[PDB]
Amino acid sequence: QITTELPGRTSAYRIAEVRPQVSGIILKRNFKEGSDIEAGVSLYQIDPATYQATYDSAKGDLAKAQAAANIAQLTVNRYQKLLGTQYISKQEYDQALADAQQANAAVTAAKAAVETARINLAYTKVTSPISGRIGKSNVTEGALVQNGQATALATVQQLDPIYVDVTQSSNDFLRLKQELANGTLKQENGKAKVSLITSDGIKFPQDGTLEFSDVTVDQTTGCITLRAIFPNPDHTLLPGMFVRARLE
Amino acid sequence: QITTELPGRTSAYRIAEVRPQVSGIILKRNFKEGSDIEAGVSLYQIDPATYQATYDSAKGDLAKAQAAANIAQLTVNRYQKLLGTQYISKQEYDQALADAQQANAAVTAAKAAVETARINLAYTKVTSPISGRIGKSNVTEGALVQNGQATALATVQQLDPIYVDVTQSSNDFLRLKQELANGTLKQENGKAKVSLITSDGIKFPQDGTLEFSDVTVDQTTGCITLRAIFPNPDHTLLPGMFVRARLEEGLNPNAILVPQQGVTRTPRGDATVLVVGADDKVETRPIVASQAIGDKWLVTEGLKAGDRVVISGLQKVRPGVQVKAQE
Amino acid sequence: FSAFSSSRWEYGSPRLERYNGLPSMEILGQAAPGKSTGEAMELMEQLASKLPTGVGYDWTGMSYQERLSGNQAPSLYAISLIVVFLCLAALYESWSIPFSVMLVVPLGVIGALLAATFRGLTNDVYFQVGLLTTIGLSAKNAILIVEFAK
Amino acid sequence: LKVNQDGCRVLLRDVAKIELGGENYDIIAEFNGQPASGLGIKLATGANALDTAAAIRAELAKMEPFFPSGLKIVYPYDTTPFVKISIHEVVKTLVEAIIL
Repeated sequence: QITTELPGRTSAYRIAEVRPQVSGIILKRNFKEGSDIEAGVSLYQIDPATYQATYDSAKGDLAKAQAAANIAQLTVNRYQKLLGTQYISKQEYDQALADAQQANAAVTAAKAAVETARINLAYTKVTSPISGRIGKSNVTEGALVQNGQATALATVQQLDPIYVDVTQSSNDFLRLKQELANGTLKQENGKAKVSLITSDGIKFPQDGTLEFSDVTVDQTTGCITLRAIFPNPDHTLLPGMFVRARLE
Repeated sequence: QITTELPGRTSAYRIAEVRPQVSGIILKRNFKEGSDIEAGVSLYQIDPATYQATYDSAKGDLAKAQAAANIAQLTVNRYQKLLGTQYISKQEYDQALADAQQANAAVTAAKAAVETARINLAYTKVTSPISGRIGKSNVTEGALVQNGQATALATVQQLDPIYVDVTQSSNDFLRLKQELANGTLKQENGKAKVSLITSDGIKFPQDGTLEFSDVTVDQTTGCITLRAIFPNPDHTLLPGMFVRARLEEGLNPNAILVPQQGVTRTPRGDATVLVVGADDKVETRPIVASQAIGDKWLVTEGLKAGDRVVISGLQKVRPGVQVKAQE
Repeated sequence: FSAFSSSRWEYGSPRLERYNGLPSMEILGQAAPGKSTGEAMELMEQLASKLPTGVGYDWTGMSYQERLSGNQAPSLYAISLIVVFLCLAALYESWSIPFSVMLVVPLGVIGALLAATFRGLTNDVYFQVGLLTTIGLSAKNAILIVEFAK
Repeated sequence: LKVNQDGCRVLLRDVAKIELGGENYDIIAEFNGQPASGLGIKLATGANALDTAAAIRAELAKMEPFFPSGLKIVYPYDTTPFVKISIHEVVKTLVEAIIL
């Protein structure tokens, strides 16, 4: 006639820590905190004028490589049709082919620059990595941020399901293996349900799906992470709560 | 008509960091300390003469690029007029055409020079990004700054709107979730007003406009954050005071509020109140006594208005003694 | 506090008591007029049968005084009769000739009894010394009698 | 007791042992195969022994049925056979000496 209650802290089903990917100055924030964010929804906007000069500079030098490559291409095309005659020999023909190959090196650097300013041009704007509920913003607008810096931009969460980390020290990990050895906690051997006692005592409107097998043994305490994926259709079960649960 | 007062966590509407956007000697402060600074107020001056000479020189080089490009293009047009017979060469035709492509590439590169010198030329004069009250100046005249350096210039706010991040406990949010099971004093259901109680004892002359359904949860203590943009045309309230506030009274008016006198925690772990019976021999009824309210006590269970509850005589009387009513 | 405090209600008496260091509760009682408190002792002690195991009790106050002794007085009336008998056996100086005046020893209680009823007053120490006055004056007067005849 | 930041807690003992505490453990009495409880009812200063001794006999006669099983009373040391019977004896021989 139902078994023991114990606490375990809940955690999100999935977080993602939004981090900057271009060094620059923060222009307009494109969201609000604690809000439902989807993947690809824009978040901040770094001022693209530096990358506008970078972008159009890359396209202009791209047109330069199209110009010189057009020159060498036409010299090859009009040294090609007259070989083996008194018109053109192999010498200036291979001069034109040296112009053509070195021109392909110039076009190679050109596509390097256009691809570079196009990926950098892509990372001007700040969008969301994945979907789900954002945490807080960290930096306000008009502020210099760096690529790959320690200060993340935000952290989205994701709660239609929700985890609980189910701590138990080694001294009654043997007692959890006493109820495991009784086999009376563990019937389906994977995930079966466990009722969900939060702070007011008023439980969750359904029980939660407890995983059984993944007994994450600590190096120090044996404290378990049974990754306790629980239904949160309300999306408001607050990863961070220290609440309890009792088994079946 | 009941709600709950609590200290709040007021936090200003805008927060903006002003930073140096370009290197160079700070010429002059074009603004004041502690002043209201709207968006686009031109902050400190740096000499644009390198950018202006490079700018006008760049469009002059654009003019020579389209000049020789225009003449060479007109010789291409001569070759268009002369591609009939064997007078021009096809190699000279597309040779001058490819030279026109090179010259137009110099035209577009000069457009990148005018563009870039125009962008940096706009960076020569700083502007305020947004509006509102600034503090005092950090940079004096004649100073030397650098672009992208770690130091910042200033920070502005905005105070006619003003956020109040509501600090809340964890469990009573659940009781606010019981307000989500009620929803009755909660009107308009995204936002409605909340009376301020600020530090002078006086309220703020208008109450604030409360946001309801933010979900910002602490990850250590469960101290909830509920932002609430409030009106303040005087700009006197500052972020962090920390004032109190309470919702608009109140929820469903039917509420069994008996004074404390008949309220008995009876028995152990339990709470009944003894009513008289209808035949005057008294009749206790266990009731869910909720929170005490004022000089009274909320009850959810069973009882109605007009129920012949008592006050005085409960000690000579046990269940089974008739009773003649008095108030 | 509510960050960590639960709470609830219960009972508990403010004024607890322990009598001779033993867990007690104050049980006063006055009797109906016309019935002695020793009858109430017999009553509630036979209702102290209606008690669980490991339970005791106490009668104190002036019930401590009568709990020690209500009256060792008739032992003293007994040996008082003895010492009166022998001292008069010296004053008479005669075998059982004193016994005559023993007959008038109870002749002082009379209006003590009946006048105590006709005014309506009962025994106490003043009543006891009323007895002492009656027997002393009365029996004294009889010693003046048997002395004059003697 | 101590925790870690997760809450990897330490209850009591978990390192130790709970039991009842002999406030020492130093005295081993024994009365005929096993220890017991001898109770030194010492002489008070102004004590009045004889009827008191009979009342201690009566005190045994107060407490005797309220015991655990096997619990057994004895007067292992007593003075009152030696002194109660020293005066029953000596006063007896005294009074019958008055008969003589």
